[PDB]
Amino acid sequence: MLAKRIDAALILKDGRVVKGSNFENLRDSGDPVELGKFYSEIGIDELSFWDITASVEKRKTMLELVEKVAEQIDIPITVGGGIYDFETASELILRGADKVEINTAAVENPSLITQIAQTFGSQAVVVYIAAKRVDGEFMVFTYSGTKNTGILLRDWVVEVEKRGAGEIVLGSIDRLGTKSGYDTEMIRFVRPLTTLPIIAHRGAGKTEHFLEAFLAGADAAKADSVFHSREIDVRELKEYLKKHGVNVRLEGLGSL
Amino acid sequence: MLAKRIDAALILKDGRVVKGSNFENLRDSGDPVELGKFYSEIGIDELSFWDITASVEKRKTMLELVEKVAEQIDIPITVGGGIYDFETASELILRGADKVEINTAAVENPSLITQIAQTFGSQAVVVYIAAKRVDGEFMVFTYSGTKNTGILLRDWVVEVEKRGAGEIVLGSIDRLGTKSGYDTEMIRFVRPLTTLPIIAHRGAGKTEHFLEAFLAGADAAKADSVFHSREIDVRELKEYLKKHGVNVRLEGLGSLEHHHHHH
Repeated sequence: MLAKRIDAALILKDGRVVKGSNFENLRDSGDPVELGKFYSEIGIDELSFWDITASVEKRKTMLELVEKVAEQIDIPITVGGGIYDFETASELILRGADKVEINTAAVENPSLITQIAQTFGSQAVVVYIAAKRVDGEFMVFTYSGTKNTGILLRDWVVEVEKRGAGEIVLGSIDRLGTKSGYDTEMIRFVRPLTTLPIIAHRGAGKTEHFLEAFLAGADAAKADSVFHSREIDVRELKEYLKKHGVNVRLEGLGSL
Repeated sequence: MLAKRIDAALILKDGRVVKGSNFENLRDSGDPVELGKFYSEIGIDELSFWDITASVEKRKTMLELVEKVAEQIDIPITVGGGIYDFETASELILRGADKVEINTAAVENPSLITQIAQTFGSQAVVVYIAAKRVDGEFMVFTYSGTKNTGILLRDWVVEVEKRGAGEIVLGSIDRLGTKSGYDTEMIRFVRPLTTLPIIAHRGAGKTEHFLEAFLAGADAAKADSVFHSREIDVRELKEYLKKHGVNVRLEGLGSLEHHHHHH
């Protein structure tokens, strides 16, 4: 695990990949597990399954989903999107999730971090932090990036490591749906504040953005639509990065 | 509307909490600084430090105490006692107090509310109203609730908001000493009479008493002996209230706890 990480996130509803995928080589462009296996074959280091299901069958779905996933995929799996207490987080990990991601419930009850960590280790705990520039300060947002909590990002980050979280995903609301690049200002702002691994998210549109994120000190880089749309090939992305001195794991590939 | 808040009040003499506390985890369970600090770390939302020292040989000493309290406590601080004029209140606010709590002075000079206010903004002004039933009438008492001032609560409540107070603590003398609940009849009588934060005091004896108070329209609930004695645990109180639909703050829970195992 000595390298920078390249993660692929998948947005799900009722067990389905939202807006699908541009991969016509597969059997099904909306099947989470098939897309997952595929990315794992070609170079993705970790996968994020982010459920926005809301139907009274949410729990059951994500649970059944993690059953098939751990069967067929061998790279670490993370799952998030409305996990609100230890019990829900526990049923997922026991089921096969290597890591559970929390955000809004963590912000409102930070003991939830410690609870999971106490049992499963910090390694099992991912905290997604969605932030936005507001009145000249970086501020924390909950409930799908809808609610301004009033909490400052530099304060939340320190509290997050103190409570025993294992890594932080830094999602810039200021980059939602943009293809101009990762929020490197934010990333460099957050780097001195914590010793945890920092996973960059939102803004990526071309291979150079990734090198930029890593220069700013990100330890990992998540993206979604730009992978599923085929705007950026993952192997090509890793080869580009390797060519320019970034430590990325190839030679676990050699699939050539 | 805001979250409902849980306040802890500490009574002090000569820099010590009168009757101490039952948290044996503390180095000195009678240290108001160590005790206030611990409370901020386990769930309490705001603190109150009430002095009943007599000799003002400790006025300068009380000032040195909110200094060290403000310095190390990261939640809102109310101070109260034998406070009788604008300079006694201002020095405390400037020493580090977030709010100052007045009673008998207020009634005897209502513009004292206004004086404190025109400088430090309304929010720094808490008016404690001690009321009880006289001939089937809510009446205001001063001098430690020992003097019937002749003033109706309903008239006093309203004037306190005109003068410019920041919030109101409603303390039922008809419940003093008892642990059979807040005076929820009294809270419901005052609710439509003002727009300020209403804080309930006197009577709390068990967790369901706090639910009751909030259903009455109180915005906060203050207590003392029942937390200090640990007859009610603050974490368990917050959790019960959340369980039954109350919007309370959970962010202070578990602050002192970690993900390791010390045997």
